[PDB]
Amino acid sequence: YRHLALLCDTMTCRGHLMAITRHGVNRQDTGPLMKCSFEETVDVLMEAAAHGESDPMKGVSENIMLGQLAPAGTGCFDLLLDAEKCKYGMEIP
Amino acid sequence: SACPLRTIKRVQFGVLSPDELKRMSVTEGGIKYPETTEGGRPKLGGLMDPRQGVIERTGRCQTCAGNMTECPGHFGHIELAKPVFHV
Amino acid sequence: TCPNHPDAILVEDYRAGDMICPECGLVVGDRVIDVGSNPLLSDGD
Amino acid sequence: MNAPPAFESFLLFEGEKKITINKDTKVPNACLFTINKEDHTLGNIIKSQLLKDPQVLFAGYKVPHPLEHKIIIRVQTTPDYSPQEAFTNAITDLISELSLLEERFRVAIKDKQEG
Amino acid sequence: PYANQPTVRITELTDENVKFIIENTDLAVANSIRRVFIAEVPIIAIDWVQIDANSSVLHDEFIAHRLGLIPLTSDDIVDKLQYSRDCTCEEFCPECSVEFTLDVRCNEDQTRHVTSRDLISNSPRVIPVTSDDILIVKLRKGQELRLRAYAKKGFGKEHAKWNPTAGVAFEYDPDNALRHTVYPKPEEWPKSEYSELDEDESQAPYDPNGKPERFYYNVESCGSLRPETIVLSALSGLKKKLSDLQTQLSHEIQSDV
Amino acid sequence: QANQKRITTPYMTKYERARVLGTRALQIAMCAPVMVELEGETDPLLIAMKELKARKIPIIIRRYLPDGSYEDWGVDELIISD
Amino acid sequence: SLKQRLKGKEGRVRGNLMGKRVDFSARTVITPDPNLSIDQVGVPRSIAANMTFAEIVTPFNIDRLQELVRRGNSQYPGAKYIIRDNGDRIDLRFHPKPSDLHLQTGYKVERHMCDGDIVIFNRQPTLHKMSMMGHRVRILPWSTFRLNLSVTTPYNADFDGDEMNLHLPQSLETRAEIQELAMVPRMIVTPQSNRPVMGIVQDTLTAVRKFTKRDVFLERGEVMNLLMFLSTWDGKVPQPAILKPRPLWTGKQIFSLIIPGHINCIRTHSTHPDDEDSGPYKHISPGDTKVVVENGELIMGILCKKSLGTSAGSLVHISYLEMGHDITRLFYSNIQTVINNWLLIEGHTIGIGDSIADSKTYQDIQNTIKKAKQDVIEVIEKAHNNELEPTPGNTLRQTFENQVNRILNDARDKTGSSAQKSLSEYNNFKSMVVSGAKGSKINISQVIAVVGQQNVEGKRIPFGFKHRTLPHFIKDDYGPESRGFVENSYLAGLTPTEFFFHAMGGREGLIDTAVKTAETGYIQRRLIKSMESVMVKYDATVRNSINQVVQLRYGEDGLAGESVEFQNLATLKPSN
Amino acid sequence: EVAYCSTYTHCEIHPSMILGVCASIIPFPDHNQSPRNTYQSAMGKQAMGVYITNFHVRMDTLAHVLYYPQKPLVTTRSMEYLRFRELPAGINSIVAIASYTGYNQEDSVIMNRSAVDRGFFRSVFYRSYKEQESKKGFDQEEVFEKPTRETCQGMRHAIYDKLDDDGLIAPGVRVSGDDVIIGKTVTLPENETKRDCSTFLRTSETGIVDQVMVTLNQEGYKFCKIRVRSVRIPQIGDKFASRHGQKGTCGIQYRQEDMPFTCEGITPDIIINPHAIPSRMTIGHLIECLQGKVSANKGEIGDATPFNDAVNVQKISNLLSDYGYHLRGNEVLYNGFTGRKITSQIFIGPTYYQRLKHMVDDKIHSRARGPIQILNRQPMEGRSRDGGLRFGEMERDCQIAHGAAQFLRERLFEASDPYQVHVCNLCGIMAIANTRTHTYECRGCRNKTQISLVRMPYACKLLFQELMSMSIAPRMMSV
Amino acid sequence: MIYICGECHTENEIKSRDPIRCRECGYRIMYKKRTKRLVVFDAR
Amino acid sequence: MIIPVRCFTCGKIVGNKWEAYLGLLQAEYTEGDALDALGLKRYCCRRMLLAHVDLIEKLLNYAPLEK
Amino acid sequence: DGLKYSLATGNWGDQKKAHQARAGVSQVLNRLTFASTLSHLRRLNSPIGRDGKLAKPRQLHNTLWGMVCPAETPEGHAVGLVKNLALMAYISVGSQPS
Amino acid sequence: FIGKIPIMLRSTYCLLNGLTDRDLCELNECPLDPGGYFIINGSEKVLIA
Amino acid sequence: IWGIGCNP
RNA sequence: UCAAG
Ligand SMILES: CO[C@@H]1[C@H](O)[C@H](n2cnc3c(=O)nc(N)[nH]c32)O[C@H]1COP(=O)(O)OP(=O)(O)OP(=O)(O)O
Ligand SMILES: [Mg+2]
Ligand SMILES: [Zn+2]
Ligand SMILES: [Zn+2]
Ligand SMILES: [Zn+2]
Ligand SMILES: [Zn+2]
Ligand SMILES: [Zn+2]
Ligand SMILES: [Zn+2]
Repeated sequence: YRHLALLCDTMTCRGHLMAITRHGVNRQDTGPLMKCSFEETVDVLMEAAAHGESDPMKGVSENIMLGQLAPAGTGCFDLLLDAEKCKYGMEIP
Repeated sequence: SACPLRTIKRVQFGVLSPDELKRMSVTEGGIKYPETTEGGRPKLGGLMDPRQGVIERTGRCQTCAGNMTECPGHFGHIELAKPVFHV
Repeated sequence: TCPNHPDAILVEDYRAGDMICPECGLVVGDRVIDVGSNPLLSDGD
Repeated sequence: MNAPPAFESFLLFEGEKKITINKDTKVPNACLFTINKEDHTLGNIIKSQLLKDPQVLFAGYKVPHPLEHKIIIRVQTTPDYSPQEAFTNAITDLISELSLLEERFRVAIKDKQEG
Repeated sequence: PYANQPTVRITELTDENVKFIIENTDLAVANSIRRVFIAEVPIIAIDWVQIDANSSVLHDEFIAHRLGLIPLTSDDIVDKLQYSRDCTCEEFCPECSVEFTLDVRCNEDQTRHVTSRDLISNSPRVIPVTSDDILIVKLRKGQELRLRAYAKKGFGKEHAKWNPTAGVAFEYDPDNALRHTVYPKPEEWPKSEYSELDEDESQAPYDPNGKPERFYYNVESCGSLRPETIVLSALSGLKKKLSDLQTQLSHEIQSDV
Repeated sequence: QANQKRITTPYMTKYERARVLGTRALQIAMCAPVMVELEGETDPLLIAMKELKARKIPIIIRRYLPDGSYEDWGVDELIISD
Repeated sequence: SLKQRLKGKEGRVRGNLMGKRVDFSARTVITPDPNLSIDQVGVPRSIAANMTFAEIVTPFNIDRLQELVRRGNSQYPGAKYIIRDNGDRIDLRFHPKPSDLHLQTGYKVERHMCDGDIVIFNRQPTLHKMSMMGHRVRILPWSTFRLNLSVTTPYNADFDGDEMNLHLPQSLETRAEIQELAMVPRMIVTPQSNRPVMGIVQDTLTAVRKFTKRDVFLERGEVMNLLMFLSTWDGKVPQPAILKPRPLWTGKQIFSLIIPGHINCIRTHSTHPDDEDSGPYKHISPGDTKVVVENGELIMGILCKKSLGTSAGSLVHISYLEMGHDITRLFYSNIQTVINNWLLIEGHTIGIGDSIADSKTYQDIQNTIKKAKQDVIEVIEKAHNNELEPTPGNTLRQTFENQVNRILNDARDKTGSSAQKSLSEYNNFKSMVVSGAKGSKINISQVIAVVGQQNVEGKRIPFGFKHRTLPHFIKDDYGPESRGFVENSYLAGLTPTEFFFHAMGGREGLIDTAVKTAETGYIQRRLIKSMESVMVKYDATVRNSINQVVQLRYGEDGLAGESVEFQNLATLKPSN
Repeated sequence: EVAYCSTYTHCEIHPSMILGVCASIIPFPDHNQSPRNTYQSAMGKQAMGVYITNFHVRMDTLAHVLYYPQKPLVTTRSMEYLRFRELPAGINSIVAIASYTGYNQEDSVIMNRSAVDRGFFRSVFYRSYKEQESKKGFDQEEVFEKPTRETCQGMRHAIYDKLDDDGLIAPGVRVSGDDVIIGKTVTLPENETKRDCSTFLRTSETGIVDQVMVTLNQEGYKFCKIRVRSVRIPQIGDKFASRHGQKGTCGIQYRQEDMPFTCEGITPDIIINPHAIPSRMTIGHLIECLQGKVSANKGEIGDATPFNDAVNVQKISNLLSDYGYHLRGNEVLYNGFTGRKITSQIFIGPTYYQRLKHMVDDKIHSRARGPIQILNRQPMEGRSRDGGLRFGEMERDCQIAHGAAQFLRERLFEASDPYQVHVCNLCGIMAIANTRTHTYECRGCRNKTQISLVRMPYACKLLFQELMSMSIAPRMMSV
Repeated sequence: MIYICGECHTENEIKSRDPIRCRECGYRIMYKKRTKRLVVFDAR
Repeated sequence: MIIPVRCFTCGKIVGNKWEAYLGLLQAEYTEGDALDALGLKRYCCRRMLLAHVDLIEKLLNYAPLEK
Repeated sequence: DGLKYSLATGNWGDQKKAHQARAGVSQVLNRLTFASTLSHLRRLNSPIGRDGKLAKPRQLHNTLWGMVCPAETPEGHAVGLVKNLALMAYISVGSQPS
Repeated sequence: FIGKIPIMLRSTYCLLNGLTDRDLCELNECPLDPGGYFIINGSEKVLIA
Repeated sequence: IWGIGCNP
């Protein structure tokens, strides 16, 4: 039921029935590059250029396109080195 | 190489200004020659400009020492005599 | 143009597409083959 | 193009041991014999003769992979008996059986001809 | 804890066939003997071919394959011959090989059948089982085949060209009494040639105490070896394999301790 | 954020375990000192697994909440998902 | 044009950015290998030699990498390149100076792929997440990828010319990601349907049904051999079920050693009588159905598709849920090995003797067909006299077709049931159907009794010629044979007209397959693009890229789909 | 009879004539499921056999000819007019429908290695390479000669020793992969000597040259065709199919000792899984095995016309019962490894099996740091060009579902097309950058200080530049 | 550099850059003769 | 194309029997009788001779490449 | 040149004009097996587009009894759109109606 | 002379028409070859109906 | 190929 | 354009 409910929630989240088509998906206010990957492509890019839209770069496809690490799993968090723990313990090599 | 490595956090889309196009293009005075070949191979102010990009996989473009890998290419500009609608 | 070998002939390679110094095996030029890529009738058109 | 040479099935490559004996930690008085470059031929005879021995509690042979050439024989014996002793005695018994069979087959051949 | 004492009766003995019954033996030993018949009896067969001229319709590797499959008389010389790997001389020498040479050209209008008789051996003992003939290739007028070949000792585990036997027939429990095979309808199945039952009864009554014994054999030869010699050499070779195992096992046992 | 008022799960997520083990293994391959005594372990990933079991990996995970704030959980603080 | 380049598929936006051709990838035909474990894949030596994984030189591994460098590209466990600290790459194939071969910490030796290297294995189309799973590498001496038979069901792959793609991770970080997220044992249970993806299949399923029957008794040596292939054996031989007169183990007794740990499960065999549960002998099942496993020991029951297959509550599902993924991997592999080595003793076959039935059964099938044809004739005569009364909401033509189809379908099913009654215990069609390995009762019925009615576009065979199906039939013939009913079985052989009608039905099936592939592909792509960025944030809210809250908790209860199981509330139904 | 029609105006000559050329070779077609007949019609076009008797004269690309074709033991009457007996494609094989070791599972097949050694399903693959000496160029002449590394400025390090003086390798010389079949040289205009123009063998061909021909083509230039012969012993990847739609690869090859054997000593050449038959309902395969056993014993080729009504399974079974075998064709088999009788009796009989053109050697490909495309600077495509396999969009969606962000990044950026660009901080547009000069400047701002290095796929750089050429400005700003 | 002729099967030696025509028949389809170096064939 | 030496299944030499089989067929023996006379007993061996197609005669019809 | 071009390329028309050209005619003969050669020679090609997935032109029709083989059709994206003549089928050459 | 028409093999206007099988062998053409194809630019092309 | 309610 | 899933 989770997978059905998620599709139903995405389609009806905005308050208007969002068809899973170029029209419904592209009309939602996502990033221009993410819209570009789905169907319309160049027309979406032209409109975004005309209106001065900015891509937040929070999407998975947008980060995949630019070669950056995606915000998906294993990319959600940023690891930091712990100096105090590095000092502790037996540093054999 | 000295420039710090950065990751794009925002992509801004806008129509290119004609003045910005004039300033940015390495070609000066526009592409005056339809022919791509002068002096045998290279035609300055032509379609195949040495400054615009690396040619023949061994040459270096005039603007930077690309060696067919480092150079990303450089844009040129054509000054249309009368304006034309963008499709 | 192997830096350690003045005037060294670099052998071409087809497997990776690079010119390699035959006496030391150094790869000069990483991927510099790529693909590597009628003039009789009329002229430039 | 990746086909192994035919002689690889029975020829030990240099540095390969025909028999390696490794004890089994799980159970007492158990040893695991690995025979290289051998097939079901030798393994089945050895396992059968081992099973005939009253002091051999367990005896089985396994080809880990048909594409590779190796036999693994597990022998477990009662205390006061050693798995290695059981393996040696099994081989002696098989050799004796085969020799007796050769003698009797030669006698049968000689009797069938001109008799 | 000791080996059973087997017996043998030879029911038929011909030039190409030996039928014998081994009794008081385990099934594993009998099956291993059957297996050694097929894969571990050494025979001499052609393994090296250098073709000088081949105008025949069949290509060179075709001719090489057909030549390799041709059986060669290896009755007594195979024991004397050494494996090419064992011989110290580089490549092939008379001690480690036998040289066959073939030269045939068709100048007659009639088609010339290149047969095994045209193969000529330097060693008299090894001959292509000729003393019809196996057809290597047919030649039109103006077509010539000249080649030189060397024959090596080997056994069928390497290649089927070194398989001594044509068909080894192995059967035990002719009337199903140990119920090793469970017939869904016992009556439909044809009775074995060795079956001792009357026509009315399809299967012998089940004997729980019985174990497989009295194995029946029928060994047929390709002519490379005498059918008796195949069985004797198989027994001897299996004995040699076991003795080599025993030597290596003794080495490992002493080294570990 | 402050060390107090941590709302994220105490258990280490599967993706965090994957990235922590891979990163620590890459560091070990680059001759970083190893906190855990190795019992003849040469493969860097296996040594990283041993360190993770001993909870001696010197990495602190920074978890970004959707509001923009971050909570820094040390690898030791997080309960291993295993 | 620029727009033409970017817009279309295989353009820069999609054909060169969203997906692209990649290095360190290999492809070849896949063939079976029961001996390999679930996670292992068999890689040819040439593919392994071309593909190289760079290893950083550490003080720990300097000797091993030095030996690999010395071997070079020619010897298989060798190194193709040496990458220095400066970034200089020394190709070892062309002669390197002996000075260059020396290694120091920080160098990266590109060793050939070796046994135990984690790779990603893919088969297009990649419909679901289980279609890319991480496999350990085992090098074997032939030119085909070899994977275990259980792993075929996730990939939807059979070995009839199929091919798969091998991608080798090139870094320790991505190798660890694959190892801890995408390995085959980790993805035994799918979150889609909270069921195990992989199950025992084909020979192993058919043979596990036979092995687990009450009849199967194993002697001492056979038990030795079977235990030899059990990887997790404790080394202790179980006490035989029948000590005297002769020590004889049972198939269930040996399978109990395969079952991991202490797993408790109750399932029912496919042939379980419905009345058995209510009546006596409910626990002492007369037919040896009602699989029960207590303390990881098979007390009773015949294993089948329901117990060891890909269904909720299966023994494999309970193993994954209870014991863990590693022990479950061992469980799959051990079932396959032990049962496949017993199948050498028992054996399986399919012959004509299975298709043929008793003479009485053939006569019964013929009589059923005779009376069905007579009933269709009576319905036709009623329609001609206009005595037939239209069914509400249907025209007289529609109701005539309904009644005729009902009569023909009832005859078809009755003949099929008679054929299925005829089957003996030894019948192998029944073995495979009962075990669930392959086939169905419908296939047996069509093989033995009646192929059935051939329907095209949901109706009987249409009047392609003017008012008649084929030129051989008379105009306005609505009888059973004319419109497509195939009375003969496959064994008996179809008459020529039935052959053509059967060809028409099979063509409809083929066309449906071809159409469904494309339409489903488009639907799947659109769904993925619409929902790609939705994920569970650390608030545990489910948000998209814009950070709009799709759901406040995932699934409304914040739980993952794989861990959940079917359960009964037990407070709902009962009366007050 | 009971009156159905009394006004027949025409009669069919024979109902089996409704089938076409490829479906006519199917024995007992009426006993198979219809999709299986359709599949066999396609598989029969791909089988190997002597395609034409003049194949030695012909120089064709991709010609396969089987060593020992055999005519079917169970044949249709309409096959005679198709000339299938004259030019057969396939070998009658003793086939056992059994589960032996699990290597025949799914659709795979266990084959006898000893039979393979004796010539079973052995074939030859001929590949012809054509080259034309073109003098049409104004100053370019593609002369046939043996290139010399010293003389020719352009050359390759592959083996050139094979070439004779004419630049064409002589027949009878073994050619391994990446060897020069034909050596050709284009004279180079000295704008101010030689760009190598030899032709190289397809990788892993590993054949011996059969024929080398030198002629003049239609244009009158010198034309050379070279035919390379490669014998193809069946392997554990090759695809074999019967005439009843059952296709499958070779799971493993067991020697004659290992294969199960009847009491007569007959070991199956091919073992197919019993699981293939029931779902596919190809009973024609079973009836063909029964009729083949009867035909081999009797000595007459069996008749398998589709619609006969004189040939029934029961009649074939009685005929087989006369020859001393079980009437249904089952035979008691013995396990090759242990010698014990297999409890179930295995169905063994001769069945016409074909060898399809799809072989593993032609289909195996591996890529690791190979050549890259010019336009995208991405790996090439195709086995011939050492192309990498495509990581499609469906694959990237699977990897997203996994949560393997870094493997996805490696596969989609680092493995395919890594690249670096320099981007002005003030304006997102890329800036000119001279690494050797160490001077980095941005046009349009007259700003040198504010430039940042950005790592992006080369395809993304190309996308942004193509957007710029359309007057769209994709200003990538790090801030 | 000896070319066998298709039409009349007579070997004719042809130098480099010489027309490919067989003397005594005029046919333009020549075949290169089998190489002198010998190849070892395993009978396998 | 030519009669195979060594029948595939068992290995009995059958390459010497093709011309004898053809001659026996000319002598009006039935194919089964000819196979029995030649000594071929197992159906594997009889398959070889019965199903063989001798294409090498058709190939020999063509004139030789070199005379 | 017109006849040779239309045969070689497979486009039915003129060199300059490809708008009305019909591709798919004049394919290279398959010589894998004699059966493949024969079936390639006796082949029918329905002009309906492969891209369209409408199933009516693909289904086997009752009128194809004895004229077109029921079983032999390519499986894939051209099911039912490529057909092979039956054995006895003979296409009419044509005659004058006078 | 107005041009050249490609000739389908073994048709009435082909050289192979009405030739005995021995004569076909003498021309190195197979007697069993069906014909019905054009040899255009050295490759056999078949006109699909 | 079975019936109207089954498969073709 | 033709095959392979
Ligand atoms: C089982 O499903 C598979 C997959 O879905 C994949 N596949 C195959 N062709 C296509 C295609 O055109 N387009 C897409 N997207 N996928 C495709 O192939 C399907 C089956 O096809 P089949 O039905 O022929 O498999 P047999 O039942 O025939 O197997 P035998 O007995 O021969 O081994
Ligand atoms: Mg498949
Ligand atoms: Zn530049
Ligand atoms: Zn150097
Ligand atoms: Zn010697
Ligand atoms: Zn700027
Ligand atoms: Zn001449
Ligand atoms: Zn035989």
